[PDB]
Amino acid sequence: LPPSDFPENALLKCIEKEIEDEALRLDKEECP
Amino acid sequence: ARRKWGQKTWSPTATNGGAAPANGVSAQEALQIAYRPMPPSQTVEYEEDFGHNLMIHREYISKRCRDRVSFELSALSYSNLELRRGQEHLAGIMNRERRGVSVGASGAPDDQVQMQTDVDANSREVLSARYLFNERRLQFCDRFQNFFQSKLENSANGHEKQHLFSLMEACAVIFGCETEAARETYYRMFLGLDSETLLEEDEALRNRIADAKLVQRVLENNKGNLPEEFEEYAPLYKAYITHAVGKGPVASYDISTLGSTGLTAERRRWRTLMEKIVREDYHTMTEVEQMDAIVLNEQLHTVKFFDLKIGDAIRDILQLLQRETGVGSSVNRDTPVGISPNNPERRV
Amino acid sequence: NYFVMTRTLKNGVQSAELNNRRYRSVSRADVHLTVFAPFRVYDPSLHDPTVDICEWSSFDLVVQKTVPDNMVANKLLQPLSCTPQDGALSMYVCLASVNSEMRIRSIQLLSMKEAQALVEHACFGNGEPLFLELLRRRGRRRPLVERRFDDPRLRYEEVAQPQQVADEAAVACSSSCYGPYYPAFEMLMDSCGSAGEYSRALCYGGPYVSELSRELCDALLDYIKGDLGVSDQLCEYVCQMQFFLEQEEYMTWLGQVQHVANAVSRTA
Amino acid sequence: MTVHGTSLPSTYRMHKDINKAQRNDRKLSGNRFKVL
Amino acid sequence: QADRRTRHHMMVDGQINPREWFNWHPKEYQPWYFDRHKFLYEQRQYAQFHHLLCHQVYLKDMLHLMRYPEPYTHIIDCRTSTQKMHRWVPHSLWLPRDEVEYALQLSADEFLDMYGFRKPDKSDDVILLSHNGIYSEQAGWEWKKQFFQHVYNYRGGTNELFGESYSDMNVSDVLSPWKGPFPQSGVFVDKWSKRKVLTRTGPFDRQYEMQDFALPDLELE
Amino acid sequence: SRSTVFGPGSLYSFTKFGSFNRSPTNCTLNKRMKDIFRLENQKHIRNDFDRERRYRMCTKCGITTVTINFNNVPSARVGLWGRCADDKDYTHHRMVDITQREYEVLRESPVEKRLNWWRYER
Amino acid sequence: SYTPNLTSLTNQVNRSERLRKWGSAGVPPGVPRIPRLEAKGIAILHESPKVILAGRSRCNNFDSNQYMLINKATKRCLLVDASDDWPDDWAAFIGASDLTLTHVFLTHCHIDNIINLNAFLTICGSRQKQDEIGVMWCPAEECWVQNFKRSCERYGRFEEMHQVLPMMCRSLYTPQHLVDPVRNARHLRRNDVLLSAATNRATSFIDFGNGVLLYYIFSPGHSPGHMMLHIPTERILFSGDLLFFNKVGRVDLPWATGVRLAESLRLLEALPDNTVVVPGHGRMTTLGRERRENKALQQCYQRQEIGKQEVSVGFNEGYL
Amino acid sequence: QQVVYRSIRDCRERAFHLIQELVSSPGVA
Amino acid sequence: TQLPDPPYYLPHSPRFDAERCGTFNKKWLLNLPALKPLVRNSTYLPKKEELWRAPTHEALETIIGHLPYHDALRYITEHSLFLLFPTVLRARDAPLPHVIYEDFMKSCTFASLQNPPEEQFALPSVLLRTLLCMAAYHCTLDADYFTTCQMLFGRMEQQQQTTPEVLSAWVYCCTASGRVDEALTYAKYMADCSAPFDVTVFSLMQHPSLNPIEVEDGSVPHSAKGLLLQRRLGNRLHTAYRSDAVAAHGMFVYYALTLSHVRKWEVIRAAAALGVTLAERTVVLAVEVFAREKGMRCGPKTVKALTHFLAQDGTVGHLLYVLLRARKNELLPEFRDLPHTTFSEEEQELVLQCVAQRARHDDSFAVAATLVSSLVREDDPSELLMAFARAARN
Amino acid sequence: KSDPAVDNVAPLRDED
Amino acid sequence: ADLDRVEARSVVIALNAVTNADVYEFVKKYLFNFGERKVKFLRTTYSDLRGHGAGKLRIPLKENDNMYYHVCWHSSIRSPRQPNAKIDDIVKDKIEKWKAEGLLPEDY
Amino acid sequence: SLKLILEKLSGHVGRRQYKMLCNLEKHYDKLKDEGIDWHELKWLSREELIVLFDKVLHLTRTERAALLPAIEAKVCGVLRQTDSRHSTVVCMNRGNANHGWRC
Ligand SMILES: [Zn+2]
Ligand SMILES: [Zn+2]
Ligand SMILES: [Zn+2]
Ligand SMILES: [Zn+2]
Repeated sequence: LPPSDFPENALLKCIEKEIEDEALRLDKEECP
Repeated sequence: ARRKWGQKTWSPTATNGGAAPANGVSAQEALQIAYRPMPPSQTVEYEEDFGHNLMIHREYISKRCRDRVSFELSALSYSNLELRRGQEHLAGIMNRERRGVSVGASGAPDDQVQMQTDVDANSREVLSARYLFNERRLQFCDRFQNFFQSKLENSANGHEKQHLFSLMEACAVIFGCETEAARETYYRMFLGLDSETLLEEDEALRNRIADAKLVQRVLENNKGNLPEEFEEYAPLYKAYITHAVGKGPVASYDISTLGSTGLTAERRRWRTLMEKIVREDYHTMTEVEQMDAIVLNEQLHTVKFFDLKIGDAIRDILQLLQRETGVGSSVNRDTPVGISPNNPERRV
Repeated sequence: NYFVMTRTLKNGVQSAELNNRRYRSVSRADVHLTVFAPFRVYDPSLHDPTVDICEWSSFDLVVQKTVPDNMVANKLLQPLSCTPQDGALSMYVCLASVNSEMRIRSIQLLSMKEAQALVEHACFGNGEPLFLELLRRRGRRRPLVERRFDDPRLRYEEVAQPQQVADEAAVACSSSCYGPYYPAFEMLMDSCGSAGEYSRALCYGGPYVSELSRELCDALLDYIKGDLGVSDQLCEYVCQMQFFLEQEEYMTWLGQVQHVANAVSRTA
Repeated sequence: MTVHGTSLPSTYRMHKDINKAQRNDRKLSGNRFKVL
Repeated sequence: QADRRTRHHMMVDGQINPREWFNWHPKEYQPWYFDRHKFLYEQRQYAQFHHLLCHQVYLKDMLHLMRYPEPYTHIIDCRTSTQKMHRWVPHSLWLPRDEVEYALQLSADEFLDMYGFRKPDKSDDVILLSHNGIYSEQAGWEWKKQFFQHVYNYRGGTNELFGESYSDMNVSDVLSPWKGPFPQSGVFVDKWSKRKVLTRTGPFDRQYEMQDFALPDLELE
Repeated sequence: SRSTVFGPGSLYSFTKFGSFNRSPTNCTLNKRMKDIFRLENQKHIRNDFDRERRYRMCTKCGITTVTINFNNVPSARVGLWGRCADDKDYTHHRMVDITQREYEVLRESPVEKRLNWWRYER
Repeated sequence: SYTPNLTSLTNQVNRSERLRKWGSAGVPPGVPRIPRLEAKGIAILHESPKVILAGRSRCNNFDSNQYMLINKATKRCLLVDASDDWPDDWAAFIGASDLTLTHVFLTHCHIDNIINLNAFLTICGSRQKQDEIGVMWCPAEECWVQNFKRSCERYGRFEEMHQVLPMMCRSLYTPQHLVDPVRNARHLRRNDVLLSAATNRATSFIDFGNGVLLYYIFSPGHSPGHMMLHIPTERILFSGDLLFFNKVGRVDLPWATGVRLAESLRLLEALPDNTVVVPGHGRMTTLGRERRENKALQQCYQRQEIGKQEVSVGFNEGYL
Repeated sequence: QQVVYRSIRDCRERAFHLIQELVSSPGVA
Repeated sequence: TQLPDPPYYLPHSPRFDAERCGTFNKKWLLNLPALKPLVRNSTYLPKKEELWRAPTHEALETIIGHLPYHDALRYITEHSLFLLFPTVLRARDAPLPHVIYEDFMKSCTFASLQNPPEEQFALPSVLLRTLLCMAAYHCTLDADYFTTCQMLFGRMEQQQQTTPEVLSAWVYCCTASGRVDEALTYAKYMADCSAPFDVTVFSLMQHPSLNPIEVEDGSVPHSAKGLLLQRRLGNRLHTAYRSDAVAAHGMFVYYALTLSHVRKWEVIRAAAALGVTLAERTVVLAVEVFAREKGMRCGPKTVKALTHFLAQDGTVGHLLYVLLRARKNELLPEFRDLPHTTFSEEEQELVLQCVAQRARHDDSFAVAATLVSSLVREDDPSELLMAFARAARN
Repeated sequence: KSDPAVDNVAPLRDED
Repeated sequence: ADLDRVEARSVVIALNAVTNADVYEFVKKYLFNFGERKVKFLRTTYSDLRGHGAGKLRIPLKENDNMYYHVCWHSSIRSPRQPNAKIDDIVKDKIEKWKAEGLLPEDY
Repeated sequence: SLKLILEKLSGHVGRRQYKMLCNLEKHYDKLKDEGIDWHELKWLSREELIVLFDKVLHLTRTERAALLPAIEAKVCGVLRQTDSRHSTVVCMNRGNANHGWRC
């Protein structure tokens, strides 16, 4: 993500940060 | 991650002084605190190297504020005019801060003088508008007066008067100081005779002199007659010459630079006169300095009554709203209401 | 009871007001904005005095994206799901003005799939029995003469540009990969009425924003105010325009009292 | 009446009227359940 | 009309939270006397310009200068709109109020070329007229801004001589109830004082006083 | 109170807390600590090239400054703690632009070695 | 109270409220000095093998308290909130017990704490003549030391008006004076401690000597900088103005936040019940008694349970 | 605008009238 | 003594002498030593007893004006003296006027006397006019100041009242930055809202000097006749025209007097493209400046704009000269690189329909009707010029 | 265009 | 003449007989010529001469309440506290617009 | 008690101090010389209120619309105790017919 064409480096890097920490946490269950 | 109200996640400690080590923090730990992970799309980084040591400066302003944030809180200067004016506006705030702590609190005990004020509620008469001096400054005041009472009682505004009183009172505050940083602070409240204010008009005059020879070079080379002190007119002639030849759309009309040469010559003569009294070398005074000492005493007599006249103006409004309503009373008038007092048909 | 305003950012969000101001004298898909603003503004300190709110005004924002034929760099590296050809993804950000301060109520992401799911397989084998019934009663409104309180710089440039951009997505979505589900999607995107608010309530509605991370809340506020251009200057303007057009509709209400009462006495 | 310009019966009446809104306006009915 | 509610965010404090943050504190303001009945420039907010108020010429003095005028008492009409003037006060010269600040900067010849009559000297009597005496009072301050020693004002000039019922139509600018003021929109001050400055004790149609400091009166109890 | 509304000593007056040392009277340090505290030697802008860099030099106090991303956020507050030649404010700098390569050869030299480099050379 | 500007003099209710509170006088009578009559002696409150707590109750007409921690091994004494109307018994007590006064702890800089602070350093500093006494305080109280002269005008303490505070003097954290080369009793105070608001259980303490540590806790809400003292080895908590017997501090004074005071009451719920809390006013209590029979703590947790995000607790009638 | 009709022939007339307006509006390239 | 003159390319005519007001005078440079003793005497303070016996209005102005900027705001905020806002506007260290407006609103929110907030936070319209005119004068010296004035006007619109005084100053703010399109489009919005253009800023728009704080103070004793003339013709032009015609006349004189001749013809380029009916004065004024420059700084669409305005209201000789100058500049070897003036099919019939409508009533347009058609369709035989000279001589 | 109830210049004008 | 020292029962009788409209506005500006001590005594005498002390006069007063309410207003004032053509074209242009918009329809 | 309820129905209401436009305090003096009390006003039926509102009080349609929330609730006119000697607090609880509309 280069900042020249993509000015939303504050949001796009923040949301992909929160995709993985909701995945690497072990409190969640993949089974219903 | 997402947080829940009332449920918090407990986390282990790093066991390094807590979150903030009160005993101290080293260089490489504070290096990471220096270059804090701010979003660089809205973060300006800046450093300056001054010989041995260097200073880092990092500022970040968020995107969700610039439509509602103040112009003073986020001093963003989108022009070169706002850069030069915004730096000068923020310089005067900082310079009064680092000078204002030298004479009030957090200052030397010999650099703190106080004023007493008592204003009458009825007659609006100022009583006891004195300064609160120590015993060293009061030994300077009678040393000033006993010399000047020895010279002005043989000839010539009454007997019990203080000769050049607002000049020696302004010099007694400067004489009793012990730090040079608080000495220039008292020079600034006394008509702005401090060395930082005098050096700015010396630079403004020498740039007007260097511009006066620039207009003298242009007008002599074009033709190949002038007023007396051309450097006062030199910002007004340069503004028209740059407007005439095409580089510049606006010519100047501001005549505040008129008389500026003899003004800053008088300001530097006022400055050298007052430090001549601080060293108590007033036993010999030339006729040029004595005519300067008379006009400086009346100029220093009205600058200490700036605060007392504003309070006097408010006290006039207080007695104005307490007046009797209407056009007046029948017992307290010498003139009829519907007639002018100088009217020829006054008495019907 | 409402007024809509549109905004089109060509060549992405980098053509916004905050990204264009710089210091002098020293491609992507276009973004289409649409702010629905009804006259719904009330004070919740009367019903409950424990709430320290003087003014609460709700207004909706629909942001859609459209790929132009001028971008060359990122043609088919990934299939773009924001296009009306591919899913027609749009973000419905319901906003609120809480004492002249913009607060997000919900962030919804709706596509043609969510309109297709609610109409065909929202239940086990059928759709929702109420969402199918609300689509069975959809009578059109009579044409009301709109008034043009636009920006003065774009007041005389082009007039029918929001009408052109409204049918630009309308012919693109009805002729899309999702063909018969666009009447279910227009009522899903219907911001004026109770059938559109119930249909958007059948979708997810987004997470609780105060339950989100604080890094997410500041980045979402930096995106809407800073990048998208929907700022507090607009958020203060919406409550002003809700107040001015309430005054404009009160005079038309006073003209209709006079028009009715004069028509009765001339016949009686 | 000379120094202050008011009297103590007139002082108590104007004191009760300068803050009438923040004194008592509601009954504060209802029940508050524990959320934690 | 019809009692438009206001868009300002002033609010009285609740019945649950304690009173806090007493470096700003609203209280009700009631002055001694009423001043709404008086002339506009002798009210409370114009009390600092009391010595700038021109001397009053009355009706019977105006009828005396109508019959027996003096060669250097210049009656000057300060009415601005030409549509609202219908009759001519005698021995008067037209100098509109919007042009007084530029008229008195002219020379002796340029005043004749721009107004058609000679510029009065700084020592003669000048008498100003208006509809209610408001435009003549604002012109009287501009006539006293320049060094004119004798500046006079007839309050209610046209409306009493000609018996008309007109006004100078000063708008006296008050914000429309959609214009939200400064302290709601801004981060100029911290959040505790922002909530406490916007607090008012009572209805918001009356006047209030903001205290910059307060100490608890421990001596009552 | 009402006395601390407008600066100096106001709410958002960031210069009322104090000033920096700006003196060689303490912490005589080496070239080692200056290099690890460079702006250019940090990781977060070493891989960043979209922001513009301006290398300037004072003609009076003799400092070498570098400011990056100034056109995006042109704050007038930056450099306010500069303290030019003899305890003056940062309005007495009168900076002149220098290039990238001649900034590196002037950064290691002392303050007097920068000044005669400008007057008698280049 | 505040500066009499133009609108405060032209207000009728300012002349009316001064008639209701003080009768026909209109001027509030100040808080005077306790005379040599009706004054009690210094009591020994606690004796422990590590330290000794000696105190005096109702030493001001603000009904404030004066305490002192006496270390048995180092013979070093420390005053907490040094405000006594007679700091002459305290100088004779440390002189007759072979003690050395090194620092003075201050929880907050109201007029109930620093009214006789210059008298404390002068009288106890004169006795050590036949190293000076330090002041330990928090820089958030800078706004209250500027208005120390304003507080003395309202409460009638005219003799302590024209006195520069010793914490206002140039310390090691300040730039120094550049005196003429041709006096450091007031020019430089090397013994001065500025406490930080980042208070933890790890490193935010004062080594009193012989292994007792005085953990200072930043707990605002009644004041901008409010530093409690907690001695975990002796179960002693100098709450200052935060917690008293069956009541908490005021919030109706400037720079006092009700929601900051509720967060200050929540940061003492990890301490045991036998921790004898020693307030700045009134009688001492235990922390377990205030968790059971204090309505201010009961309202603080009841609003927290029902879902109040900004819980605001605080008194408007009580101690300064 | 949306107009409701009662027949097939008037819908054939209007759609022929609608195409008369769309070709008189500017012919494509 | 011989100083050069800036090339305004303005007509020397007795009609347009009011537009000549605003030119800098070499007469004023000669009387500068005559005013040198007058400036020197005013730099000294009066005595203490004369200041003490001064009236309450005079002593407030002369001390607060000598006070620093922030200390003067402290006395205003404490005693609630809101009428001393023009005294602090002229301070010796007063910042840019976008800072002074927020400091004006900061003083009334922390003011000691609190009115109802619809009357408390409402600044007078002369203050908002003076604050923008200080900002517009700063836009003349640096055009990049407009971005902060856009943020300033974005807050003054939402906090103060939208008056024709504050909108006319904002047109002057957009004009001085070089924005030719949106300045005329804001003026057309005032004409559609029936808002009159302010004659005070109209005299200040045609004066690209004289920073308006020292104009109301009276620091320039001369040029007040020039200030009165522009206010009176602004009163004249509003009687028969709208507000966009008055503002477009002021933008033509401003760009002529700032030596920015490129943006001067963009005003006529924008006025025809927007639909603004120009006044008859600025049409004849545009002909004479085109005669002064001989069509040097002109484009193909600018001469298409002038011929459109002269067809609806204009003389035949002014229309014949601008078409003769455009075609002869095409024949010059200097302008052979630049493209020629081309009239499209719809606009050429429109200007011929208007010149035929004038020719049915007028005799001067009927004999020169085919000569107008010969000039726009590019086919100009010289025998039409030969018969024109033959009918003139006979 | 106004018809006033009272007038002070008019009785002085009629006798003159 | 000494306006504050006229008999107070004489002034409140001469002010009670003011019923014409143009001379009633003369009384409103003439009432400011009295003193503040006099104008609060004119209220108390006029209230008693029409109230309980009506027998002091030889003939009773006539009820002039519009003079009574103005004197009670004027005494409370002196005491301390304890463009029709251009507007009519605006409204006619709006009704012209609403008939074009269809908000004011014709007969059905 | 009839005096205070008509005072609260005419004063400012709420945290925003919304002024009640209709003044119901002008109908207080014509209510008490009839001899009808606030407790007697709750005993009036629907038939007796229309006679009182049209003939006696001459209440308008907007003044009757603001007084009807006080009558439909049957608010008891009992002066509650306060911290002061002069109490302006009435019990705003709804009355029951078993206890004479006294709540
Ligand atoms: Zn420098
Ligand atoms: Zn306290
Ligand atoms: Zn205490
Ligand atoms: Zn009850």
